[PDB]
Amino acid sequence: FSRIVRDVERLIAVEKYSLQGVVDGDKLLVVGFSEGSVNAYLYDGGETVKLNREPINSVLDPHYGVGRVILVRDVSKGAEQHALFKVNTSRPGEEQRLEAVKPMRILSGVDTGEAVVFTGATEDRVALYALDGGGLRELARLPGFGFVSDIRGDLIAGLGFFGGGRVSLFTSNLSSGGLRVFDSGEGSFSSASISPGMKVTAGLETAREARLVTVDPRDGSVEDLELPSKDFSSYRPTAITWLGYLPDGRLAVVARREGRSAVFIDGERVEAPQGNHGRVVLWRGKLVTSHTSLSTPPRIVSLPSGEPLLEGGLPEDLRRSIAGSRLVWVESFDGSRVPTYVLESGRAPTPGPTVVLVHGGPFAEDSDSWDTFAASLAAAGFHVVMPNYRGSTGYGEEWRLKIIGDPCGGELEDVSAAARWARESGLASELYIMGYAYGGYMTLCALTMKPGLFKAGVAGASVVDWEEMYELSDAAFRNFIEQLTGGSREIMRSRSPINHVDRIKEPLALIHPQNDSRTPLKPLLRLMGELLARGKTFEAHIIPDAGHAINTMEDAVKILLPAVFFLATQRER
Amino acid sequence: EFSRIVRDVERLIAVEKYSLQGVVDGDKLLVVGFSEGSVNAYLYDGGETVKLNREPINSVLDPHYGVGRVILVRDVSKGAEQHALFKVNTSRPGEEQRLEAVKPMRILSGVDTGEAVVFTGATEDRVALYALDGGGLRELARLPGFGFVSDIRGDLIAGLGFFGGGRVSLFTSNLSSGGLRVFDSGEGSFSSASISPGMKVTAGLETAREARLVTVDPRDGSVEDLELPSKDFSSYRPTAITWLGYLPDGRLAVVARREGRSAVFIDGERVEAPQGNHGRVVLWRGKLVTSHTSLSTPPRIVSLPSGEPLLEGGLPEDLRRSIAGSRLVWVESFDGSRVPTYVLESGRAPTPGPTVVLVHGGPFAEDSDSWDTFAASLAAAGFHVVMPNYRGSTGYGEEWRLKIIGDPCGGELEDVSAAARWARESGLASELYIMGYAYGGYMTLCALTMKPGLFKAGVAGASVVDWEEMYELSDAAFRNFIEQLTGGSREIMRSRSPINHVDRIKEPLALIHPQNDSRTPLKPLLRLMGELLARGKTFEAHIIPDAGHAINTMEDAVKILLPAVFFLATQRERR
Repeated sequence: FSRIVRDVERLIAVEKYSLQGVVDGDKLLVVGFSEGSVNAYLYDGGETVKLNREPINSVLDPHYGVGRVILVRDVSKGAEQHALFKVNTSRPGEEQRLEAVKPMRILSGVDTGEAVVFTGATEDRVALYALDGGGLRELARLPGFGFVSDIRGDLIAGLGFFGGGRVSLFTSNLSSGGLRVFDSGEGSFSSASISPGMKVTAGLETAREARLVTVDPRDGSVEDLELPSKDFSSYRPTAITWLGYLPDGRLAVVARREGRSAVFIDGERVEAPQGNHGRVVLWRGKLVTSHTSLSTPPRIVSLPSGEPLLEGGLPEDLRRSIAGSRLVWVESFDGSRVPTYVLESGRAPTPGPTVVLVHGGPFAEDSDSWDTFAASLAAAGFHVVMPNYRGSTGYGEEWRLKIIGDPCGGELEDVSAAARWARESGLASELYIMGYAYGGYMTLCALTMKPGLFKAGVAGASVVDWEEMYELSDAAFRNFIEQLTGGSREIMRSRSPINHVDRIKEPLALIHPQNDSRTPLKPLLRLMGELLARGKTFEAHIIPDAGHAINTMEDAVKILLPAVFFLATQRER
Repeated sequence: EFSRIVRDVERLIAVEKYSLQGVVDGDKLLVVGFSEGSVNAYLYDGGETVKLNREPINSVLDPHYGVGRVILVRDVSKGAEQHALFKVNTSRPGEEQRLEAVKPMRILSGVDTGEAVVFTGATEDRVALYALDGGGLRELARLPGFGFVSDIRGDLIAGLGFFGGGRVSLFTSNLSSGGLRVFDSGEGSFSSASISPGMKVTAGLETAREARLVTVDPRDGSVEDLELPSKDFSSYRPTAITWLGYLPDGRLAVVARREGRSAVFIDGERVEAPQGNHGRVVLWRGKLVTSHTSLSTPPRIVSLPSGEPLLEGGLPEDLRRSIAGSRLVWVESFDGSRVPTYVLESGRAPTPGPTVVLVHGGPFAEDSDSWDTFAASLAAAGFHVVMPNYRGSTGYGEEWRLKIIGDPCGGELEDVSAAARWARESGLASELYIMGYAYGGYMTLCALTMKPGLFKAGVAGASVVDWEEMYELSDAAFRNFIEQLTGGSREIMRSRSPINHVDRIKEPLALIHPQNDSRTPLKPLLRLMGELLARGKTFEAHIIPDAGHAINTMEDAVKILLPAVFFLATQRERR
């Protein structure tokens, strides 16, 4: 119990870095989980220079060598009403609030140096904004979640979750605003970047593969892009993580298959460390990207050598607690094969205690990437099983869109099949389910719809009721709920665990930040009322002055520690 | 270094603790002990203990001397305190037989004579006195409220009853025919009872001033002062009487206290005992034996007069050193009253330093020279601890105790607030917190609603939230107890409930609650959370599974205490 705490504390404390871009001539801009919280840093050598004062949540994407940085900070104690703060790179530590932009949920943004363009959600709308020297302007209204991808001159390109689970491309004008929307009949756009020729290069994920295409925003036309080298085409990428034009004109692309990515410059393979990679930037003539894996916390590395510029050195004893890792393909209820990542604990027997750690989203994936949750479970003596249920990214448009109109249906059958495989393959002596957000939704759905499958369940920041959640949701989240549920109230009611509490038979632990604005605490209080009234065994932990997105190490401990305690308790007994 | 906090709390909780219950199986001590992770019943005969029970229990019934069995009381409702009784033959330890004739109810007390199991129990509809012998179960009498079997000699059953206005009556009944006679004092309340050889009832009588021994005839209701051969007891001038009882050789053992410290007396004569507080006294192989505790000493069984231990859970030395000292101080309250207040200085804090006013529950209880796991763990975590005997407290006379009646969230709160003011002005306290369990948790909520700005933050465990809703969910015993404390008026039940004043809260609050608590139920607490949320208040909450008001595993104790200490350490890091 005391050893558990120090392992959790040390795993959360280890330093983690995302690469954001290039600023102040030729210094890398990094977001860093270091020294207590997410902070923004500069790197040119060399030691790090803290730009921000109090903890932040992210930064807007800078154009190359711009001379300032836009911090995004929650000013609502976790409810994700963000304000924007500008920091001049010459005077690090001094912040100026952008008063023209009122508190809203900031979803993304790019800073061109003259203009701050971003997307934001309020109660009454989702919209695309521009803030320049002549004030703030609303450029266009969006149907739902929308993300600024790139700006070149007056052209703004982006990605829109505007209907049916599909991702559109959208453009606008920096000066006159407006909105054009381009929808593919084959699938969904994953990334975007404006070429020198003012077309929009974009990753197009279709049924069971992916490729590069070129969209003309002037007449909506689209054609396949062929690159100088044939390494990208011959890689057979099933998904595209990110793309972007370097300042020297070359197209950097990161693509993946089976939970592992690969870098490509003008179509040609560039050798990077095994795992997954983030955006790519040009720094002092050399290539630089982020790297992570199941055995490697996020870091900044050079390519092609793979030498680290900013690595949080994980301790060796914590490294040894992960005995191994495999990708396996679990047969589900309908013959589909569910790609599933597996960690064996070195501190567990085989067979042994096993947790099916269900990812959120649901448009996300378990990949060869660092997972603090999974890591701490392995240290605590649990094998970890992580199924990419249908709805997951990274295995094609067909697999991803299968969840639409069918929450608590096909995807739950995949999670259940992963649990059955862990038993039958010989890895699992007992089985638990654990998850955060949509993962926590899956915990609740497993315990109500599939009683007896798991021994116990952990449900964090969970979806409880589609109906009441929609009532408390802003414009962005109302729309996203419509898409996933197909818009029918029959689905919203029947697929909500709050309506099936009488069926629960196994211990349940609930963990929830009090000011969560995505999955709100209110319906969870009602769930507790139901569990109490129906004599069900449950545990609950509500975290103060915190929301869905953790940005301190104190808050991370508060949402992860009770979960590991709870599962170690159930194992003892 | 929250990992160090965990292993201090774990180790403090883990230290074995023992209450003395009686003598059985000829001449073997029967002990209840927090041990091996749970509350269990044991035998002791000079060597290793012998576990009688299988799964964890909550208590045992008082055995007559040398009886050849033991009656375990076990919650069979995952903490809601619907108990069933299990009999264990002392020859075959580990084999239990359920007493099916007694349906699940809240078991409040009981004595086993060997032929008959007599007990008090509360159900939804009533509180009553029962007898279970070889010819089945009988209801002997119905009680107005909480009632406790004190002693049985032959056909006579004597006991104590909280039957009206905060006062404690004496009641009798007959084992064979039942019935009920009730005797009330015009001077005060009876605290303990035992039937003499002469079939009268010897009883402690706590008045406004001193406490003293009296002799009640149950046949005509008459009273008189009991004079003893030795006058150490009279000259001790006790302000309260903890326990009394006749030993098998006829001598009257009495434990009496003043200013939070007790003393043993055999036939009026002082018998030396370790400094602190003592439980019941028994005669074991010709020698005297009682329980002992103190602020530096977890409950243990010791011999007298030497004070040598038969069953001590050794409190580690490093944990001992974490308590730098202790005082009794007298805090001036809002009306000139003096509030006797126990104080622990932490060796791991500065002076002035972070300080927690740890408010006891009951409210008919007291902070005394006695082991307190909460207070101890706070000191280890680097907080000074201040523990005020607010009005309503036991141990300082009937007048002080009855002042709370009809006035919850009133005078008593002013005492707790005065203790906080004293910790500041005296120089002990750089910052102030409030923490409490049950009525203590009620006081946390009342301090943060009615006295915003006094404390920096508050911890509220198993707390009273709403007198009105609690009454609706309460069984017969608790409905009556609520009527007594609030004077029965609906205006007091509403106005003195913190749920009606949530808009006034400004400081961080941590709520901790066992889910199946049947004394202070979870339901109104869920509503409290609904109010805190809707009014934008900062709060934290921890609900514990398959647990109730009375903790009986070490896992459950950790879940109820660990989040509190973490929370206060977090607020201290906040400066």
